[PDB]
Amino acid sequence: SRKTYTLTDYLKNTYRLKLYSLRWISDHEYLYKQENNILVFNAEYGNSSVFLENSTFDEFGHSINDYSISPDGQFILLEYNYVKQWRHSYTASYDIYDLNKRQLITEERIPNNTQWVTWSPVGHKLAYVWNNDIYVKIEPNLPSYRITWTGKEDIIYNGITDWVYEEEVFSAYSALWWSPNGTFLAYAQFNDTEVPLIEYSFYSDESLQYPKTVRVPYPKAGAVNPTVKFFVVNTDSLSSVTNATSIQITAPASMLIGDHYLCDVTWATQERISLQWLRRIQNYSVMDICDYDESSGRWNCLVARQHIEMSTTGWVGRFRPSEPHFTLDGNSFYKIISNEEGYRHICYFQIDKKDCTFITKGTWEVIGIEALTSDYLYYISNEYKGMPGGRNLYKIQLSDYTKVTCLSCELNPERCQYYSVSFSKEAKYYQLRCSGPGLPLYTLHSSVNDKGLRVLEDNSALDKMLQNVQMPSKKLDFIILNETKFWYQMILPPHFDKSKKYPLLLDVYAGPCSQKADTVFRLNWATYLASTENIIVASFDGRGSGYQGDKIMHAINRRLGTFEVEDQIEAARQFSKMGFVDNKRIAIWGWSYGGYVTSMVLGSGSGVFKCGIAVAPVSRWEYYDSVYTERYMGLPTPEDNLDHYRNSTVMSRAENFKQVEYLLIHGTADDNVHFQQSAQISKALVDVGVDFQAMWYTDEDHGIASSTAHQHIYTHMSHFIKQCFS
Amino acid sequence: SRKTYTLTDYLKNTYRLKLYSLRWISDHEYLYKQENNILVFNAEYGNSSVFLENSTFDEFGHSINDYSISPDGQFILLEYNYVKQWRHSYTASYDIYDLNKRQLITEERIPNNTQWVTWSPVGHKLAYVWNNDIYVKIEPNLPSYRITWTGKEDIIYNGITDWVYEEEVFSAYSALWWSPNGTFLAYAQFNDTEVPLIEYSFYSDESLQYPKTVRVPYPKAGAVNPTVKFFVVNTDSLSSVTNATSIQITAPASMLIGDHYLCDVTWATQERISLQWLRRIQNYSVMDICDYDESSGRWNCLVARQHIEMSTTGWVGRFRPSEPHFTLDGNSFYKIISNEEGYRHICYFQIDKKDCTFITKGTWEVIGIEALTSDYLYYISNEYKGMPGGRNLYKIQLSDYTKVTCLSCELNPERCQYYSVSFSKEAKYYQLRCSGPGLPLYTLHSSVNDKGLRVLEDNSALDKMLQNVQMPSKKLDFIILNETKFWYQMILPPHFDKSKKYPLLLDVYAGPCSQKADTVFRLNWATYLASTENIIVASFDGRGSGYQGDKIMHAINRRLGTFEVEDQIEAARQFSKMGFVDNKRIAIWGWSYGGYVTSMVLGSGSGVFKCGIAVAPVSRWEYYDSVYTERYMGLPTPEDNLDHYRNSTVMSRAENFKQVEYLLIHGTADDNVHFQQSAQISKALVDVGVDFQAMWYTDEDHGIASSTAHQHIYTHMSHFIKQCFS
Ligand SMILES: N[C@H]1CC(C(=O)N2CCn3c(nnc3C(F)(F)F)C2)=CC[C@@H]1c1cc(F)c(F)cc1F
Repeated sequence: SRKTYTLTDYLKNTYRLKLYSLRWISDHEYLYKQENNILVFNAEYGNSSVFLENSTFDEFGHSINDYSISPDGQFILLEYNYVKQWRHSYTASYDIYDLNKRQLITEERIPNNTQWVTWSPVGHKLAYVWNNDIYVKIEPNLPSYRITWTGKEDIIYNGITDWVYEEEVFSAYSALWWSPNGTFLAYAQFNDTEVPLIEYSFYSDESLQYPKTVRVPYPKAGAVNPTVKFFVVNTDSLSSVTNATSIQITAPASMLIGDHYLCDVTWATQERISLQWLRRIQNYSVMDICDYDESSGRWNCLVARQHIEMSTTGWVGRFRPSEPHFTLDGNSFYKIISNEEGYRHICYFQIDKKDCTFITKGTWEVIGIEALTSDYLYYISNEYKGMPGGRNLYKIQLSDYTKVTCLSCELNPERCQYYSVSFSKEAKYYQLRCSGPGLPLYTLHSSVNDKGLRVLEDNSALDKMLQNVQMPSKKLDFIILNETKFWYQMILPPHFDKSKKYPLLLDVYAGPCSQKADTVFRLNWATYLASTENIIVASFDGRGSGYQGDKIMHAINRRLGTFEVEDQIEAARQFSKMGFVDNKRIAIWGWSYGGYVTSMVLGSGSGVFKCGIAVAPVSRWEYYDSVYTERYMGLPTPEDNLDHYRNSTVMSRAENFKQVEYLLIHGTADDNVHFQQSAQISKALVDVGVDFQAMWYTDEDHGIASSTAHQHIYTHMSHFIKQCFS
Repeated sequence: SRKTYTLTDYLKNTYRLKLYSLRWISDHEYLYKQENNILVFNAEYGNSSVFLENSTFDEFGHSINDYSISPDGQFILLEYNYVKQWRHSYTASYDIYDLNKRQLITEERIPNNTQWVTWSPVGHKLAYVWNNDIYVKIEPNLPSYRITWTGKEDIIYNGITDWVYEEEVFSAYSALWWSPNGTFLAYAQFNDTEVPLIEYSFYSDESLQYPKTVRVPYPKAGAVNPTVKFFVVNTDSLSSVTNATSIQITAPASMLIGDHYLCDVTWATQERISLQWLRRIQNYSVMDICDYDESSGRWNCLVARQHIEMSTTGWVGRFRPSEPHFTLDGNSFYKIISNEEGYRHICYFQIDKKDCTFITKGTWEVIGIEALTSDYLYYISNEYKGMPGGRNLYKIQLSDYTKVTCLSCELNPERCQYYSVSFSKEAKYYQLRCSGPGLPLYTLHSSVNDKGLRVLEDNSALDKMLQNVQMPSKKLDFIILNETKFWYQMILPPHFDKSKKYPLLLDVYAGPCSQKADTVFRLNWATYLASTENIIVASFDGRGSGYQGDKIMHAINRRLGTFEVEDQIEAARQFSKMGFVDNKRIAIWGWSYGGYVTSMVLGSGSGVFKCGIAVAPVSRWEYYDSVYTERYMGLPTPEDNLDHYRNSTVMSRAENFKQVEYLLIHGTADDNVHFQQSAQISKALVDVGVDFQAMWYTDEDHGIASSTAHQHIYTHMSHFIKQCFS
């Protein structure tokens, strides 16, 4: 009876998940924006007042993109004229509304085209970056102070990241860090002077007569990297009869010997800052811990508080060296590091001792450290049930490591096997956010005894709409390959039957530290293919996968495009023998790294796959950026790893494409995986006489995410898959 | 039973057309460039001797791309290291070989990366262009004199054209004209200082890490044009210690009041040179006739000797004003101009006499003047049988316009209705090149009494091969659209049967002066479509068509993308009324101007067409170059023709594409019709929710002519057309 989950449902978002996005302002209260207005909720009893009315900015005269209330509660920052840049960066215009005098501030305002804005963490100081320089407002209405004067477009970046650091190291545009009480402002400076430029056409609106050339400083594998410097400025000190002084913190020597990155900054106290540096050979990271010296106004990083973190089987950290969490007095800290067995667990450090003590252990991993009190450390792990694709909140007693309590495992085990958390200021309360296998569910809790205070959002409205429709189901399980287990998921059509022979789509990513087999509830394209088209959508986590230990994660070290593509092939082979797959109708698709894998798979001449789709794929590693590629690949020199760089290209496997149907898709303004990469694929297929299907997206980037390009691409891909199977 | 003409046959060139390319070297002899060696032939008796053996340069140590013999017979120029630039331009290395001494010359060689090289018309003087400057060698082994010192890559060009003059005015890279006895060298200089640059990516070999951005000075419609200068130098008066003096010929008055072009130079005598200038509004041209003055050493162009050639209905010339052919004494000349009836005919001028006397007339046109003796003018025209798509050689007695003899009409009216010609130096002999409707035939004739000396090539080998294969036929005919007759041709499958119903593919160009209905014999993609797939391939010469008078050709003046697109629709409509077309299977395809028209038709909302293919289309006129675009459109200003520039875009019709299957193909390295143009089409189609097929060809240009790309594009188009008609 009734109906399915359609393409148009997915593209028109007819079945929306409800969220409960909150913002902790104190230990006791939080804000809760809506489609209208901003409320302040008391966490204990759940009573609310209106923080400010939805109508307040009717005659503002600009579409407001986001809000930001000063930790003070005294000012609201209004973001508008939002213009997207890279994955994290953008520029916008800013106004400040003064909640005491209920008037907009009109004097000395933050200039348009501003790159980043941040409140100090306690009162209402402001720091913004505009034209690659740093400015500080001590009051919102007063003239700002110039911290920095050397900023130059595409050359010098103060307090913001360049392209590569944005994407690959900080996962943010922001490169500044206030001290806890706002006294100091730490910031990084990047220098792109020597970095070569990727150049591509941007066509813009029809009315643009000549295409423009976008040029961005982008170091491909083995090219010249940006260099970096670090500074701390005192924001109380700033008079303005002269340059307020940035004090550089350099080094350390083991890093200054050659090429290096700044990979983490984390304040420890009002007067102690930590920095992690990482070698270009992403093998070796050093953490420095630096104290403010009242007797000179300098910062001293006592070697002795230096901590060295390294790996002999791979790279350091999941994507980068993990961040420390400091005990209040700042004399000790906790960070997730790799076990002796290769499993990631929490290690406890004294700042001036080199040996840490592991406080958790076992054949599972700590995903993240979430909060720290005097008595407890709260963390997320995939321990429960030994399933690497589930997430739960635990606490551990600082007094005694033997005593660990799961806080989410038991709350609703059939609906909720994947959690994230959001603690109030001193961790007096926390909000749990369950994201599957059932419908997302949000709850409030008080830490004193972990009492569930109330349900915030249960998605009941969505629940009701979904049973007028034949939804698919999700199977999360594993298989065993030469000893080890490897998990997979499958999105099964309604009314599944293990006797019938369904067509199967292998949905792939398979990047280092990837996980495609999890318990998250998703409403996506795969949901349509299963629900309406009766295709099984499968994903497999094989060698190179994450959150299961380095033995599995580091198996592709120096060797991208080997085991992880293999295991995807083997996975399919294993999938068809399961008896409900039509081994004549097996397809495969990937975006990004997944695009690459798909391409490498469809090019292996295994005969297992009939067709496939690669969307913005990498095609050879030398085309991709230094930080990501070299992490896993080393340098493309004959001395280091050049031979494997040359053996792991898509185009070298052009001939085997004669045996499959292939669709190749790429946005023309892709700053990330440049259109170059697909341009070289097509050329090699052409040069060898292989027919294939193609589609460019003009002025689209790696996301292919504008409203119309998103619709068009999934439409086009659906047609291709249906045709390949029907 | 027995084979058809297949796609492989077309792609692998199984059925080859033999040619007979000869190169005259006197009034009496030609060279016959074999794959082996070069023979010299006596045109009277047909006997030959070896000119040089295949193994003469066996150990030159380089592949030889082309040869060129001094009018002397004493020196061969050898072209090697050929590197293509645009449609005509290239660089090469040159060596000179002494024919008498049978020796290479090793001293003072022409440099590598030479842009253009030309012998003088009588002796063995050389003029070459290297790094944008002109040099002259009186003798192959003597140092060059540098004529010019201003050359600058992309800015000043002496003796060679820039992008737009190469493609749109001169149809060559060469911009230098020796006087008849080699005494004077005349040349143009182009300045592109202010010409905006088109930029695009060139990907190159896999091994190139970062794409290069190719940039070329290219004026789009309404942009700053190159400015031009003309100079004459006496090549008998150069001193090797003193700079050569160039004498400028400026103006004229009617041109200098605005932007203008130089569109023709033709020497009249040893001391009289003719120049035609064209205003940027290509309505108005002026011929200057300039005399050397011995006393002053200058050139004087007498207003009184200048001839105006203008148009009230359109532009001047078919593409450009025609070239004059001067009488012996240089005091009169013949050139083709438009009638009072708007028909192109040969007019006889006296140099100081403003009015000319037409020497031909009627409802047909002279295509070109081929040779002028003191006695006769030999021209090609389409008079015979009133067929605009046919070509014959005529001679007209200069003392009596009554006596016009067709030299080709009657030779073989069954096989040969399309002729071109190659005269020996004083027109003592001529080769006739018949190109259809039967197989190409090449014959030699003597002018004295128009005797048919002998058959040179009759393609009998091809003939024997084609009887074992089901070949399509060809109909050439006309329909009537209110009063006027309009010609079409159809490529008809073998065993064509008017009672059956075939799918139709409209093959379109339909540019200003285009001719797609003719009698030429061709073995192409259409041959396969008809022969193997049973598809009728039709082409129609509608409004804007050439060779039928201005009433038809000027119908689209200032109005591109109207009548020519409408008539293409009318044509398909009329082919269905004929009874043998399935009107559920009508398609349209075109390259270049044909791409624009195809695209404009598909987006017309007429519903006649199920599908179509656009290869490298223009999409809006502001994107195309000034010289071609403005000739037909005027300037894109409110004061001139902006509204229609804006009304005739492909992207404003995107909505109407919901009704068609569309295929969009473009080379990424297209210098001519920029990828931009298709980039904007697909963007508009995505914005409106229309699914369609696309294909880019990396590093391919407007020709998409490299061996592998050619095979790939036609394979891809074939599948698409097969899918549409299945
Ligand atoms: N440029 C890379 C950035 C990146 C990263 O550093 N991430 C994100 C994913 N990520 C991170 N931390 N934690 C988590 C998550 F939890 F999601 F696993 C940081 C991951 C993969 C990105 C990538 C790789 C690739 F091969 C492409 F072709 C394209 C592309 F965007």
